[PDB]
Amino acid sequence: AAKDVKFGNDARVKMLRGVNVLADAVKVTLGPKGRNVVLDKSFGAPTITKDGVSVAREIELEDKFENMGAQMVKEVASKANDAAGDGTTTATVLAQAIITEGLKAVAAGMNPMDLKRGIDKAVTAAVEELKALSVPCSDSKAIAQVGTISANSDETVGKLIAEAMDKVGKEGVITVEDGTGLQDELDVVEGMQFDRGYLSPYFINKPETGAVELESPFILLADKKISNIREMLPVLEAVAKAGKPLLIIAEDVEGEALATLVVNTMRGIVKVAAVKAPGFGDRRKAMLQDIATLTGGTVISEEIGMELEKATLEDLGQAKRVVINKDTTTIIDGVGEEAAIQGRVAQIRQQIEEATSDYDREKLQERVAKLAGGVAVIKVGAATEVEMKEKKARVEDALHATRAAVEEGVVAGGGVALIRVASKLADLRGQNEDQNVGIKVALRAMEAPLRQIVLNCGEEPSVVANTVKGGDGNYGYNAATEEYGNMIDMGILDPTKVTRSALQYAASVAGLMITTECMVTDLPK
Amino acid sequence: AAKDVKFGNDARVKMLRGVNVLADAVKVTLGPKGRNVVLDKSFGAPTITKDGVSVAREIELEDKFENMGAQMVKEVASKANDAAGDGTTTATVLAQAIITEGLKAVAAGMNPMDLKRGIDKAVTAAVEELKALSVPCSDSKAIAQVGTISANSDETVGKLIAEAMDKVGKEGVITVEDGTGLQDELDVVEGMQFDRGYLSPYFINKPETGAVELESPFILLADKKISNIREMLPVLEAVAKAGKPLLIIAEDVEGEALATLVVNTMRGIVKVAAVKAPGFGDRRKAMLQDIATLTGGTVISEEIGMELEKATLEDLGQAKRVVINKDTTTIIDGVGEEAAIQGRVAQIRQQIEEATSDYDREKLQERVAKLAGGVAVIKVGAATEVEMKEKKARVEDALHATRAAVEEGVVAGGGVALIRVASKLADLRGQNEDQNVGIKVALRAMEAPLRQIVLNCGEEPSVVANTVKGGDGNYGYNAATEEYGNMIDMGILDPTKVTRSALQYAASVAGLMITTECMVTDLPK
Amino acid sequence: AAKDVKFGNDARVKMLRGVNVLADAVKVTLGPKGRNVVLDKSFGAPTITKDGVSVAREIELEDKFENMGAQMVKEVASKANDAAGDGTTTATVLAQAIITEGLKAVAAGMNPMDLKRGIDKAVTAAVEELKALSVPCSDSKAIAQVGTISANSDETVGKLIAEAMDKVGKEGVITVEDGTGLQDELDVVEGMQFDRGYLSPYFINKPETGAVELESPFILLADKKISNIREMLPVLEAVAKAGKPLLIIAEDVEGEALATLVVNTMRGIVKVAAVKAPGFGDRRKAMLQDIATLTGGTVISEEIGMELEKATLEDLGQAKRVVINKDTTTIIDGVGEEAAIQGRVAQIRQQIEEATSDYDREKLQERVAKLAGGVAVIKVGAATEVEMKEKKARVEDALHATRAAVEEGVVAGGGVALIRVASKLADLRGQNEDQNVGIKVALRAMEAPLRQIVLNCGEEPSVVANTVKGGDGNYGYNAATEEYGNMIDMGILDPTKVTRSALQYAASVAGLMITTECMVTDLPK
Ligand SMILES: Nc1ncnc2c1ncn2[C@@H]1O[C@H](COP(=O)(O)OP(=O)(O)OP(O)(O)=S)[C@@H](O)[C@H]1O
Ligand SMILES: Nc1ncnc2c1ncn2[C@@H]1O[C@H](COP(=O)(O)OP(=O)(O)OP(O)(O)=S)[C@@H](O)[C@H]1O
Ligand SMILES: Nc1ncnc2c1ncn2[C@@H]1O[C@H](COP(=O)(O)OP(=O)(O)OP(O)(O)=S)[C@@H](O)[C@H]1O
Repeated sequence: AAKDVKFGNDARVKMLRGVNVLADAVKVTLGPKGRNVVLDKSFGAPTITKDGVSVAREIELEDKFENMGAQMVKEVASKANDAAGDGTTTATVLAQAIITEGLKAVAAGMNPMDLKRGIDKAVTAAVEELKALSVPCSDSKAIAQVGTISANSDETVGKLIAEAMDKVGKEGVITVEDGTGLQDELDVVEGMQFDRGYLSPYFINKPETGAVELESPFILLADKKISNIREMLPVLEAVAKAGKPLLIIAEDVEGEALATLVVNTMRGIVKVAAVKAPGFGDRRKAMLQDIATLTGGTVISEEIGMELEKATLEDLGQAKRVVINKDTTTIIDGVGEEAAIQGRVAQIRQQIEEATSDYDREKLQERVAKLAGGVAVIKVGAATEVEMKEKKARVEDALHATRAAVEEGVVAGGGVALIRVASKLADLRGQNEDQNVGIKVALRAMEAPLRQIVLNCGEEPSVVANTVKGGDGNYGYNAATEEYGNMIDMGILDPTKVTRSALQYAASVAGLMITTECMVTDLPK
Repeated sequence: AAKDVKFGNDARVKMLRGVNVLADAVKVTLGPKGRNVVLDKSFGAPTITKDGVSVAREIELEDKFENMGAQMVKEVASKANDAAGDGTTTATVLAQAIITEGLKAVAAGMNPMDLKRGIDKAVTAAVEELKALSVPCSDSKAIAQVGTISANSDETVGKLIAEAMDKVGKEGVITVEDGTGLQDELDVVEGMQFDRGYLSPYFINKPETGAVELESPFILLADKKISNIREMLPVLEAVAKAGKPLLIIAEDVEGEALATLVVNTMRGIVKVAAVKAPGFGDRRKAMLQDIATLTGGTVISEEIGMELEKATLEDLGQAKRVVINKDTTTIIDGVGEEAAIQGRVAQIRQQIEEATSDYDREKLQERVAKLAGGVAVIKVGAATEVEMKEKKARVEDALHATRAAVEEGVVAGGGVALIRVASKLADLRGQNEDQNVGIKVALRAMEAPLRQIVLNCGEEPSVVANTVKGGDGNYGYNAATEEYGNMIDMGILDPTKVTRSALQYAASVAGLMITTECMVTDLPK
Repeated sequence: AAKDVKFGNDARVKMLRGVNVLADAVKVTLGPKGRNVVLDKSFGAPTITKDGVSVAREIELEDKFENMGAQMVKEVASKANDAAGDGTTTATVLAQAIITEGLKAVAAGMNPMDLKRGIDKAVTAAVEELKALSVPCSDSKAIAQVGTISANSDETVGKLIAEAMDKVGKEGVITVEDGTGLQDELDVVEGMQFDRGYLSPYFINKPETGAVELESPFILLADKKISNIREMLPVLEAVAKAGKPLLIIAEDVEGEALATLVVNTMRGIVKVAAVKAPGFGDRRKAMLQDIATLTGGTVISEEIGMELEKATLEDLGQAKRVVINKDTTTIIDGVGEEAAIQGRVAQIRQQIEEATSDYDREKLQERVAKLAGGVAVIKVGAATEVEMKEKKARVEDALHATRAAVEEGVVAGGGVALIRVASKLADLRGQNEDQNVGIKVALRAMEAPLRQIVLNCGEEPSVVANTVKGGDGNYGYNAATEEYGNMIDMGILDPTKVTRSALQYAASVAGLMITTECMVTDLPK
């Protein structure tokens, strides 16, 4: 249809208004003293949250240009949430600060490209500075501490995650379930994990989590693109007879198959999920064979000559539980015999031994690692079901934070790590005046998180930020107790990975938005 | 015309809007880094001043309610300006802070009368605390220093005023005139000073100063009322023949009389000024006799039998120069023979000896003091007339500040005196929660001057105020150099009298405005 | 009346709009290729002018805020025109450039006071750099060259001015009149000159010139203020009987006195103009005695005992021509006997010999210099009266330019002197980022004159400016012939004084306007 275009400073001010609205709405809820925010609900009373993810999710503006600006910031913030699992509102606050200052400078008659270059130089120097400031978190004591502080200062969950990490490994697979008894339960069973996402969001049976849970499902092993709906009618009839859910791996699934599966899921006669095949090519087939060994299934491939129509329930694999993430998959206790698993592990081990290519050897090594280590199961334990759900959520977010800290490290939280990095990089200079201005914009924008936290606490942000900058090391402000002190000693810690990802993505979106003129959008109607 | 009434919270918000407009307008120009403000000139280019008095002079609003709120704040600020000769902007800033906080608290359902009581208690404690902090300025060194810093750091004027104060005395009289040569000149001649103001503003021959300078004027002495214009027609004919200015001292001037004098001055045929007689009763007659001795005139009184109609030029007194301040007068070098002057001084001295009442004795003592000390005169010396004017203005404001410091004392400037007083009174408590809230409002409003100065400098006012409060003694912020340090060492000083008067008057207007409801005003037409 | 106040960024943008309108209107006419600007005339055909002073004299905006911003820029530009006799639109262009860039930077959150400090540092460095670049113009050849260039490339006027300034002196006084003969003639006669201006603009009888010519007038020498009209009644009757315009030289003129004189001049019965007395004190009295010797008049002083009423026509002084410039006076061929003039010169010479004070000795030197050198008189010669007027104007403006060049020097014109100065100061830095940016704004604003000239020529301004910057010395762009080359070789030159004054005044107004917030003005009615 007809499209209204807007280029020049008016496009920038529209984008600024949109990001200002979104950033205010989501930054009000930053820190431990985060002020509540109320989201309208269609039916019933409104929900009340301090989680910035929900606030961002429920933001879109009436004006088209402001809405697109807000949507850009929202998308990059959600990307940051996906990368590290936390620091969404920190990313949005950093983005708002950098964009506000950068667009102000651009309106001040400066070159957008040089500003973006200066900001990029500043942020990469800041990233390597964070890596310098990073403190390793390999010891189980710090693992327990970070798990504790992530889960609202609960030592039991920190202990549980520490034991699970020791049991499986540093880079192992950890999952959380519900336990019958009041006592917490831990057990390690042969499982699976590969990074692939669901084909359509509609497969999510629990939207509040964004995943699926399929108790004792059949898993279908396919190496051929899903072309026609006629290929999986016999298996659909079989699973309808079984009255037990189903999951599908495939090289790809075409749009008509997506529509058919969505229709079947809303119908509810069969609950089926589908996910992209892992790996690529010959190794995709190798790990499909690994999954066949796990679940007792069989790979169905056109090259072999097998067809999906002639598939029996025995040919299908099974597990006792499967969970799909937005961009990951996990299978727990494939029914396949463990002796066959050991044989396959040995076979891939000799494949590693004969391997000469370094990267192929890396794929084989990670394959044997994921095929031997398996998965961990941490069944939460308490009395009532409401506390089952809340403690399960606490375990989930603590696990995310702890693994993020393990991957890269852990730095002084409360926004003090960025303050220290900015103070360290005070002497950085670019190739001209505009790059210098961009670098200074980045440096003064990295102080946004601490200032916003202090403002939420109600104290004067300028005074607290100046005092924190005056100090050195990890000396910082405690929002909870409103007392200064070494942040590590008082246990306020966040992963290096989350802060790095939030900073990098905020810088990326700010650079992208600074150098934008044209705004093509639908005519308001 | 009809009159509409607005009472309740709407009256308060209208008042707050008006005082906010006036306070912004005048406070932008506070301190050494005061931002310029440009004003209206109907004919010609606009004028620019950093002098807050000029800004407040030109502020009146469209809406009647806001206009009268601004007029009240302007009136009390000008009263402060008249009391101590400085601190108008400080007074307005304090008034705005106290009024804003007090009305915000009154909107919170607190009792206005208790808030006023708390503010009054806080300001009385503050005034006695200032008197505690006050440093004497008796030595001529501090006199020179304060004169120097008052006159844009000019040591010559400080030296001049130091010598003048040494010569004429601590509480003597000092005047400033234009000198002939480039060298500064000083002389002392028998004179006069009594506290009375002009009857109408229209007599001001130089509106930019507010005084009435008269070169070689004839002073006429009258003791009774000015009833009819027929009484001084021969006087007007004689002075017109003389072609020289005239001044009239009388018990009082009627409305018709001052109307005709204004008309004649507008005509320009006779340059006549009117001022009320000094003293009271038989003491008034005694000082009129003193003035007769000073100027060689003769007191005209109906009780004696003499009349104003039978006035001859010989009976008229004369002086070399007379200046009529808004609320003071000064006669310099009375033509009257000095022999009679010391005769009268001796006579009033023997009157002092026989005096029994302490009040009459004090009046006689001050009479002999003014009759013997006379008036010192300081003539400014330079090459050009523009520097004549500017240096004369510098000497005027410098001697105003110096006498203000001499009367009471001198405290650390830059708004740090009020900061220290507020920090000292942090433990002051009232009789009930509302009084305590009022006291805290006053104390937190005492930090307005320093905060505004820092904001004008462009720095973060919160950080600087916190740093200054953290320090003790006279540690403070230097606006000019933007460096901390002992204010007295860097010479930033202001009289205790000006700060005390500004604080007291701001508190008075704020209390009187907090407890107001009914805004009776004319309809907008 | 009620005055509305506007403060913050809205005040600045309104001022920017006003100065933009004025600057466009007046800068369109800059340079030899200045595009015509046709004003409006109430009666008759419109006037068409490329003269910046003429066009800028009329722009006043309908909106109050824009109007006063334009009035400020117009006032400072007219001050620049008064200082050096030229450089109006150059000053306005510089002011517009600095204002635009400075307010653009202030909108970028930067500290206005630091910006003003940086601009002031840049402009003072630029001024001393101009003084470094200055070339002396003492040789008569360059004097004739600059006179020729100023007067639309006329060699005769250059020859005349060079001859006259050789005859009288380098720092003499030169006047232009009309001559009967077609041949140009020059003669020097005893005269007088002192820097004082008319009391009322209404005294101007030829508004297009700004002064009043008096043919064979009487001059009334007075020492006191003219208190009453009755003092000047007998002399007014005498001069009315004489049927000749009168001059009044006196210590001061009152408001009533000048109102009466304006009324009398509008009546036309007496053509009287009044001017404030020169010098000060005893120096004033001495130079009035000199004037008495020059004109054969007599000093009237109350201290001596003489009065203005008892003034006879014999007591009056005489001359044969008098011109009252806006801030200068000049009388030609005082009737006073030359022997008395020589005696007075000798007397002041012995006063010089006995003088010990340096400044009084300088005053006596300048007194004898003006009393002995006299005045140069150059009467223009041609056929018709239209060319009388145009060549007289050419001689006047060429004389202004030549004397301005003589006072200070002469640098390469075409706006290239400012370009070279800016290129020389590229490494100048302030005390922080804000001052650096202010300095850069000042430097990049000094390329505005050349860019505007080139844009008026129709070429690409950036290309020509870059080419000129690439060159060194006086290499530049010739607007008239379109070709590059050494400026001094082509002869087009600008006095150092005019460029320095325009730059300084533009910087002063820009600093004064950058630090402005509040805009109090009459409510639009
Ligand atoms: N007691 C504390 N004092 C100061 N800062 C704290 C404290 N506890 C946590 N923080 C910091 O507050 C920030 C929390 O960021 P938020 O994004 O508001 O919450 P979150 O835990 O990151 O979950 P998200 O990102 O909103 S989904 C992190 O930078 C923490 O390091
Ligand atoms: N160098 C300085 N640093 C800090 N404060 C200063 C400095 N010089 C003066 N002050 C303070 O600033 C105030 C003087 O500025 P203003 O009060 O705005 O003007 P003023 O000279 O007092 O006359 P006004 O405008 O009629 S009040 C006083 O409170 C001084 O103590
Ligand atoms: N032939 C020329 N080529 C280039 N620049 C020239 C030339 N003649 C004069 N100029 C410049 O033009 C400016 C003078 O402005 P003009 O408006 O053209 O004339 P003007 O009225 O004498 O000067 P103004 O109005 O005070 S700026 C100066 O900067 C001169 O150096």
